[PDB]
Amino acid sequence: DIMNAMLEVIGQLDIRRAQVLIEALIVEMAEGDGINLGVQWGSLESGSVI
Amino acid sequence: QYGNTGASIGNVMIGLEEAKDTTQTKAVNETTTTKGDYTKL
Repeated sequence: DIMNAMLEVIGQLDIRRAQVLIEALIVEMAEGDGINLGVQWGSLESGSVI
Repeated sequence: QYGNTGASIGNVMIGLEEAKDTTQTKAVNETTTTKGDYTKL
């Protein structure tokens, strides 16, 4: 009897395993900008600067 | 003179004097001329 029980357990734990295909998708979009403008001044004879 | 400001008049005037061209004379009649550094200014 115990044999016929454990064969019915083994029968149901022996099943095939499905297999998943995991496909990640990573999207990284960067963008940048900048505008740096300015006027400087100087006189080195008598040192005076902007 | 003030410390609030970016730079103080002392270091600026000292720097301007160090930047001037210095001359060193030895008479008897040698006279040499030399340009000063800007590193303090």
